[PDB]
Amino acid sequence: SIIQFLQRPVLIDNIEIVAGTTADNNTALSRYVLDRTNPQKYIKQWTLPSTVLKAGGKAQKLANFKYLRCDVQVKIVLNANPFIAGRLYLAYSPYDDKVAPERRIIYTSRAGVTGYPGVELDFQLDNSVEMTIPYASFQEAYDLVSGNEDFVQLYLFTIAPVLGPSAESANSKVDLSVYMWLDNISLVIPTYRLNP
Amino acid sequence: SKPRNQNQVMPYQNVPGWGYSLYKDMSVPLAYDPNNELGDLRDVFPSAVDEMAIGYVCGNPAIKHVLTWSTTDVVQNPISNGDDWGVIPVGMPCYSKTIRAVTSKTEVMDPAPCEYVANLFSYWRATMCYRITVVKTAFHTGRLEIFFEPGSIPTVRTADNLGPDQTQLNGTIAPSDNNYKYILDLTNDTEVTIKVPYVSNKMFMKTVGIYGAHDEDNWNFDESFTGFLCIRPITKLMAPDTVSQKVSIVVWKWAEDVVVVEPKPLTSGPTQVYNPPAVA
Amino acid sequence: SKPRNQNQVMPYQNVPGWGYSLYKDMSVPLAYDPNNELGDLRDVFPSAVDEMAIGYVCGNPAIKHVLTWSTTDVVQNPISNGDDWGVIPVGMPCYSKTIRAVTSKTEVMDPAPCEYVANLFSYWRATMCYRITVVKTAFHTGRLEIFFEPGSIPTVRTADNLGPDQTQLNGTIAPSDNNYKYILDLTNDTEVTIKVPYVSNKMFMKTVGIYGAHDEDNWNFDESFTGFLCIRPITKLMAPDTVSQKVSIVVWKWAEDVVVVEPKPLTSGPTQVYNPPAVA
Amino acid sequence: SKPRNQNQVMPYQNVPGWGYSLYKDMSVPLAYDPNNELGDLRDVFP
Amino acid sequence: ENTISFFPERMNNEALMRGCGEQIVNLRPLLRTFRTINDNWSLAANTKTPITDLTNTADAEGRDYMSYLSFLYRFYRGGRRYKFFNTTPLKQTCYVRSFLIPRNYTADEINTDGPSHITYPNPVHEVEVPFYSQYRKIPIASTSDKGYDSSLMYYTNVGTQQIVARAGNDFTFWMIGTPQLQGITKEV
Amino acid sequence: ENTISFFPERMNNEALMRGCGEQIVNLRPLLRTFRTINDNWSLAANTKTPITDLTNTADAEGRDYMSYLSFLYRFYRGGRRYKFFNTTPLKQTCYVRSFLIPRNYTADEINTDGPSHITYPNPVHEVEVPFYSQYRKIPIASTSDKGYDSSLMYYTNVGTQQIVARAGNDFTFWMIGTPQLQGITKEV
Repeated sequence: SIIQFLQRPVLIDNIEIVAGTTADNNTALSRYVLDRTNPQKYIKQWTLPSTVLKAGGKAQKLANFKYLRCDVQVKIVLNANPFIAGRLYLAYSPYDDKVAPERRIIYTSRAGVTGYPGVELDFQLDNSVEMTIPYASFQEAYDLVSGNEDFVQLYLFTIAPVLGPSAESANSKVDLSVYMWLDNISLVIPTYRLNP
Repeated sequence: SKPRNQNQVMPYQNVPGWGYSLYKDMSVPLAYDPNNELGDLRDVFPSAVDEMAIGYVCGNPAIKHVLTWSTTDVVQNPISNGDDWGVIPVGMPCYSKTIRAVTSKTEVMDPAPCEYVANLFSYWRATMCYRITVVKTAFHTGRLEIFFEPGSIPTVRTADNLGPDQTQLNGTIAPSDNNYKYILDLTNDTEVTIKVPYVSNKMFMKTVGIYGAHDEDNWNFDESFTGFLCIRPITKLMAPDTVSQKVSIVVWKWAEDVVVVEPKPLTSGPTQVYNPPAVA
Repeated sequence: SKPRNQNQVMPYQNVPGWGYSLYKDMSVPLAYDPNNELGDLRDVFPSAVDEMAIGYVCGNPAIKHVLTWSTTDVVQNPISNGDDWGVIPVGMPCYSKTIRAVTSKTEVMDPAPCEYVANLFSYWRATMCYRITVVKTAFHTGRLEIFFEPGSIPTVRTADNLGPDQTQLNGTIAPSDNNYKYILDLTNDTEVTIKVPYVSNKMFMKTVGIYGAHDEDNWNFDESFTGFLCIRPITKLMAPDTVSQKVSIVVWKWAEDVVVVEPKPLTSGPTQVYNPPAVA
Repeated sequence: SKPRNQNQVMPYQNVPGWGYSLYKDMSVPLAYDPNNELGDLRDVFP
Repeated sequence: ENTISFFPERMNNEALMRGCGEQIVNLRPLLRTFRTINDNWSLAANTKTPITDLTNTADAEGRDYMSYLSFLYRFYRGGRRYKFFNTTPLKQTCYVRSFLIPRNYTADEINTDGPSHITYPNPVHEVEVPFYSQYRKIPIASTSDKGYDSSLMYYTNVGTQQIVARAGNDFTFWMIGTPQLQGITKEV
Repeated sequence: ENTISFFPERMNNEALMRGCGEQIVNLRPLLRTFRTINDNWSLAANTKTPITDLTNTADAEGRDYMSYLSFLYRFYRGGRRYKFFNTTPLKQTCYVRSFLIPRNYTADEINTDGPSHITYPNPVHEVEVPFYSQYRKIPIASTSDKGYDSSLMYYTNVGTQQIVARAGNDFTFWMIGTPQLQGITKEV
């Protein structure tokens, strides 16, 4: 019916932080993690590749297909204030939700964490960061009608607290701009069955 | 015809499993074919190599710890980190262990790959490519000294762990004037890759690092590293209240020109992970 | 002369029968000659090959079942076959088992060669060349849709067997409009060879099919097939009382580009034939 | 294929450690490599 | 004819390489391969038995290839290959011997002298019975024979227990359909 | 970037020659190498066990390479290689047998007939389990599987004790960081 399809970049989330913001988005990367009840308190998590296909608006004129193979692209941009100080790191853990807990990206040290692949993010300097997560699936291709097998989780993490003046102003803040898309795609199979 | 065996008597030994510790020559399959060769990993692992060529993994960066620097940090004193190591030793093996005690006092570690690897082996030799980088604003400013000193370390001791001694690191005892050093002037650079080769009176170095090693078993730890570095503020941090009155620094670690000796470690108890229990 | 054996000590292991599971290296004969080679089968089996080149046998046709089509068969509903599979799964392994129960409830099967073969092995991969043909007069007429859908199946369950679900196969739920399909217009053709390749998110597929598999052990059966086809009347059968008010269809089955993985099946009880006893 | 062993019956003796008094032909290592050759004594014994 | 396709000859061998180095296409090898026929067969002491007494029964069960497939053909030729593993707990001295015997002739109506093999629990017997016959081949389960072809007679010194396996040497089968198969026994 | 040095690629290999002929640079060999997994495992008598019941546990301990490193990767392929040394003091006759079994399927829901190996305390079992699987590779500790790939089932005649070792055949692991490690147990 048609030759070629959508690689359109789309947004996911936008987060904000301010100095003295004691929360899960802070307490940056506890050195050690002894108990499973004080895991590495992360900031943000994206179960991929589902959330993309779901919230990205590509479903309708992408659905009615079953098998897929693809390499996800992603990039983060920022227009935050300078007076903040700190750094972040983004990474991905395949099947972190199901493997033995001790092999999860959480329940490990910050050293092990950063050992994972990815790229870093200076609050002030790393204006536009990019990243490309390949087809980490052990499965040949990804199912859509089910969309159940997010073969990876994507975790953001904080390196150092959001550092800045003693008491911050309103524009004394950070903000984020996520964009997720795809490259290296190949779709084949028609099917009436539909992801709900 | 049935001729006769002029052949020699062929001696032997019943020895089974000869050379299982070794890496190269049989076993029993449970399949169809004895030529069961698979392939060469196409579109399975998209990388050069991740397991062999350990320079890849041992050369894989990792973060050991962060250290906070305040304008009130004394000059030419080690940037303090409590009773645990800015007083940085140099070497792969693990040194910063901690305790989960519940009276139980079981020690645990946060070893990076470059360390985790060696705790397999007995002895080691390699270059350590550290890489230090600061988190700051532009207004944050100052000078910093990194100076490397081989040999032992001025230490403090405990019945469960060790620590560094800041007193023996004042600018008066160890001036760090001629020693190998760098000065990072935050105002023009923020990241330094410090490539430290292997230098010792020993061709190789031990890999025990710290294990069962406290006030008593301290000398093994003294024997487990080639030297030690020190970070010290040379000029105070200059930071108007327009921004934070402090900054922080991060210590990436990896290695190059790496080599190991033997796969038997130097501990008294085999390798075992601290598998987090439900609760303390 | 009796010189001395400077020869090496030649190690070994007492291991007997090494590699009997394998296919390739001795035994003890009970005849005259150790060169007892026979020949190459001249005027014994008049064929290309019947045992090796299983594409021959696995590619050997066979009939699974017949299905009756009446003028009163609803359009775009699966041509019913009671509670058992026109709701046709695709895959080699056996799925349509039945029971001889006498309280005994022992299950049996009607596997064709293309199936019978695989119940040997663990995993499989192959193309299924089905071939459907109708029995009719010329006056019998109508249209028929065949549509293939990978994946799971809408099923009904029992403590002894499973079945298909017709409700989820109405034209409204599964329109079969874009999916891979054929339409057979009886008026111009009567036999269709449907070559369905192997397509999965798994390089290979399991061979358990149905065994010890009922309402409970259903997921193995769901895992044992790549997909499922469906036959549905798209236009009603048109048949004057000059002839029968119904027709029937037959489903030949064979395979091509076939392959298997391992000779251990996926059951809990070894292979065994239902050798007909005297009486029920 | 599994042909048959027309090979000879190869005799032997259980004799272990044959020729330990002698100076030349095996043992069991406890290391990684069976090619564990070291070198030729440079700047070790002048 | 009329033939269609929804779209291989290499992806098979390729996913085989990366998944399974065994590119099995011929079964004949899978006849040279062994497979257990019985778990702990027993045997009378200091006596002998025509192996048919066991074979014929397991043949009907299809527990192995050379019977499972037998239920799929009609004719064959070539030399079978049998194996006995000893597991009997207690003995003083243990000869185990093997002779030839026309297929379905009885122990009494046959000689005990001829080409034989013997061994000593070495706990194993590893014989290959050849193809000696009188027509050209053999119907796989012809109930009617006065011992057309050859087979094995077995002797042991003591009340014995054995594991047993069987295969073909050139052993080879004529094409046929296939019978119904038995599954579980879910008695209530 | 900015990089400095206080001043190698040969002194390494040189002091290696004069000190250690083993120029180890690749780990893959160190996966083909064995290492003890358990000191005197026990086993029920005249019965069988899916080796996972043991494997999975020692896997969590990282006592050996193929688990220690497993805690460092995500994916692998290739055929494992297991070894059993007998140390059980008392038996009459001792068969020890080994079959195949999908990875995490249970002894009851699986056949006992297929490619197998057997031996007789020869006190050792020295098998190599190949790589048969269904996706392309295997997540090292995917808790979710209906027996995607293959593994070993073990049978013994008597209440048995064994030393056990394991390695890889081509066995090979995807890169990851590393978890925290456990040291001494200095309870008071």
